[PDB]
Amino acid sequence: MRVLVTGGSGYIGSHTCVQLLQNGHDVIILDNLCNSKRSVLPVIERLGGKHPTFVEGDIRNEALMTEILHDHAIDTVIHFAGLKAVGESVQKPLEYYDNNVNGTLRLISAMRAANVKNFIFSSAATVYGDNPKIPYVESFPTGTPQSPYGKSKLMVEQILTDLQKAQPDWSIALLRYFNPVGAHPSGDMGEDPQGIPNNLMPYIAQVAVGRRDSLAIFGNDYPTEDGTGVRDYIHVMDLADGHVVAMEKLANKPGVHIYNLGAGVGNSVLDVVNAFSKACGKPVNYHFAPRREGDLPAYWADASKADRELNWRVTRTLDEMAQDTWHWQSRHPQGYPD
Amino acid sequence: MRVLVTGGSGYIGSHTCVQLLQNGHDVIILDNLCNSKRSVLPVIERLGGKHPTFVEGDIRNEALMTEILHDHAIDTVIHFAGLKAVGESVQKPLEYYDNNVNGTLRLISAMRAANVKNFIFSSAATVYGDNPKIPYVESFPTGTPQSPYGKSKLMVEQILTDLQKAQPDWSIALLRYFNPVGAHPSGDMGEDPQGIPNNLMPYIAQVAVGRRDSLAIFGNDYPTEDGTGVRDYIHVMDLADGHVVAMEKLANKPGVHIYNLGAGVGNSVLDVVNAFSKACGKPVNYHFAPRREGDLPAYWADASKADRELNWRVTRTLDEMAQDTWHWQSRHPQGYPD
Ligand SMILES: NC(=O)c1ccc[n+]([C@@H]2O[C@H](COP(=O)([O-])OP(=O)(O)OC[C@H]3O[C@@H](n4cnc5c(N)ncnc54)[C@H](O)[C@@H]3O)[C@@H](O)[C@H]2O)c1
Ligand SMILES: NC(=O)c1ccc[n+]([C@@H]2O[C@H](COP(=O)([O-])OP(=O)(O)OC[C@H]3O[C@@H](n4cnc5c(N)ncnc54)[C@H](O)[C@@H]3O)[C@@H](O)[C@H]2O)c1
Ligand SMILES: O=c1ccn([C@@H]2O[C@H](COP(=O)(O)OP(=O)(O)O[C@H]3O[C@H](CO)[C@@H](O)[C@H](O)[C@H]3O)[C@@H](O)[C@H]2O)c(=O)[nH]1
Ligand SMILES: O=c1ccn([C@@H]2O[C@H](COP(=O)(O)OP(=O)(O)O[C@H]3O[C@H](CO)[C@@H](O)[C@H](O)[C@H]3O)[C@@H](O)[C@H]2O)c(=O)[nH]1
Ligand code: NA
Ligand code: NA
Ligand code: NA
Ligand code: NA
Repeated sequence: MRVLVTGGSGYIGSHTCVQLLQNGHDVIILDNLCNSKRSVLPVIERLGGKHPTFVEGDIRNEALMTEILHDHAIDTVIHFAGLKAVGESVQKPLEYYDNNVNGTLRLISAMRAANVKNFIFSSAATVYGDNPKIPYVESFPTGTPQSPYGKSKLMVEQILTDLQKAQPDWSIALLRYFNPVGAHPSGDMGEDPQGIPNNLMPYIAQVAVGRRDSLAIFGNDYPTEDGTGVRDYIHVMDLADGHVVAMEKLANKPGVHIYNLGAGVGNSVLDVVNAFSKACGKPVNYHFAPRREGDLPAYWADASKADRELNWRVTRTLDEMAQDTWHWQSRHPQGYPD
Repeated sequence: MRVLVTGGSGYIGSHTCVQLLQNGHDVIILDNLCNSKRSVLPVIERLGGKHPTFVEGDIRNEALMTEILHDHAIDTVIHFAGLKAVGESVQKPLEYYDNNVNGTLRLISAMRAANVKNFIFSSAATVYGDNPKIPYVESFPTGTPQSPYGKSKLMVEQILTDLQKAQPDWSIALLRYFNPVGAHPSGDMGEDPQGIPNNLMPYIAQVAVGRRDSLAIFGNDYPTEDGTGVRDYIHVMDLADGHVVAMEKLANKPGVHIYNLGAGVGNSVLDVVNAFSKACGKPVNYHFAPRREGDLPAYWADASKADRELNWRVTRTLDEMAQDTWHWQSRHPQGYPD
């Protein structure tokens, strides 16, 4: 299929692109490189075994989007582009609403103009808000995210749903990601945060690689087995694969298809650390810190739906998530070159 | 004060402008005339007793907005501009989200750029969603609007609140309107809907003026005293005055000031019809029709807060609302000239 991958040079996007190319699709990547580098492109081609077209641009530029869609005879769009640093979002709400809400709106409007009606959205478990019922199931009503980031993802879900209602031929997937971690098995691609990583895994990796002293564990007093926060960590490759399938299976299937994408199991902070210590063959240094504002104590996905309906499920383990990250981290300590 | 009035040529905006000019403020109107006509401008000047500056433009044009704000040394902004036909919103969600959500975002961003931090937003009772507790009080948590229109107003409230948090010097008023009706006492200004009016009053007026046959009463089986829908009708002049006060009193008072703007009392469909029959000296023809999708049975505002805090309250009656509308309707059957 002909697929436009916004944010295709980013973490999850890059990996998805490799997988798409492996399944022989024609990929066109659209990224503004605000959080990624051109240096990944070659890697994606190599690992993908096929050349993906790259366009440097902004999802907010509706005329460009339209031209692209047209020019490339796109069939389906996978939208990963956006801002995602939760903390920052709180400090800088406007940027989030613009990039995420306005960003998506401009894109789907361009789609409409170009007669493109197959869409995949990168959503997040945050939309469930403070749900005491765990694991989280898709049929649960949404809640209220506590950051401009979370709110922006929920808003986009809402707009997309409304769009589909008004334009019923549209096929729209709302993929609610859980906690993506891991890296390509090759260790030649992976997450490349700039500055202080906000997520647990990369932070651990940075401690491990010797860049940072100790991992701060945000809270040791939660109502969990070990008192640390619990989440559903999913391997970026499994995520990648799920997008490929979603894309292939849902194209031209009218509706709003909502699926949780996770392992369907919870792992605590220590579990992850332990997993990483094991992978890197040394104890990861850590310490206990106060709870982090806005963090829930524990949650994980109920991923039955994607299984049943898309025959999709995670195949990588936590170990692999840790190992693959360590490999990348260790093979490319400076990330992607400038 | 120097005040930018978006959507200043529209129904509520026009009346507010007259009042502002009467209190000696410098008014600059920004409207794209998608739902209003230049023909009102002269009327606003006349009735206002002072000349307001008019700029034809779009709130979505952030560079223009910034220039204006700068050029005119604006102190405060009153934002009435937007799309508001509920029904249409359902059919055309994108236009609503763009004009209302993106429209407001572009404006407040321009504000930020121009160092303008006093803002007044036209919100709506719809944000309360399906609240069984009536009347509605500001401290009630918001609900889920059932149209793209309602949703767009709630979203903007949310973004504005987040903005204020991040930019705490901002003074932001969320004025939740109830059911605005009425017209300038002069009968030379009023609501000028194009096509079929969606609101009760104008529709009644059109039946009365002989343009339409009968008023369709949407539902006669509600759990109300007379079985018809109940709402809080407020006179456009009272609304106008409330904006003037809000503006004068809240400027430079940091925070998110939320106020319901209504009469604080409920009136049924028949009550309104009866009021109008009386005003026009003839029976208004009507008939019972099925419930209208999305309509709640009854609600009205709890307007104590604006009273207490702004010393503001409605002074016009339902009779006057009806009379003033009839006068305008009857003196200007073709509305504002082309
Ligand atoms: N990584 C996670 O933990 C997490 C969990 C759930 C949801 N998501 C969502 O998945 C998507 C991808 O996540 P990621 O980890 O790969 O992030 P990433 O930062 O590595 O990828 C985002 C990419 O989008 C690009 N981009 C940003 N704004 C853009 C704009 N306006 N126009 C064009 N390009 C733009 C960035 O340059 C980057 O290449 C995002 O929408 C993110 O919100 C991620
Ligand atoms: N009238 C009501 O019953 C109702 C109740 C509550 C809330 N509101 C809100 O109050 C505000 C004013 O209501 P109204 O009855 O005066 O409506 P109106 O249509 O008469 O006024 C809206 C004005 O905004 C202008 N406009 C629309 N989109 C614009 C854009 N993108 N840029 C520039 N100008 C634009 C229109 O040309 C018009 O002059 C609206 O935001 C409406 O949602 C109204
Ligand atoms: O240095 C760190 C980083 C994280 N944690 C803990 O590790 C867990 C996971 O935290 P993190 O990697 O930051 O994940 P999340 O806060 O769960 O958020 C991610 O996953 C969500 C979906 O579940 C998405 O909404 C977000 O975009 C994404 O960043 C939590 O219990 C954190 O408290 C620490 O203790 N120390
Ligand atoms: O031809 C008509 C029009 C209306 N009604 C009834 O009259 C009442 C008021 O209806 P309408 O004038 O359309 O008002 P609302 O539906 O209450 O909505 C208005 O007031 C809301 C705030 O309370 C705002 O959210 C909206 O922007 C605004 O249009 C309702 O019970 C309607 O069912 C009829 O029976 N027939
Ligand atoms: Na801040
Ligand atoms: Na680097
Ligand atoms: Na429709
Ligand atoms: Na006319």
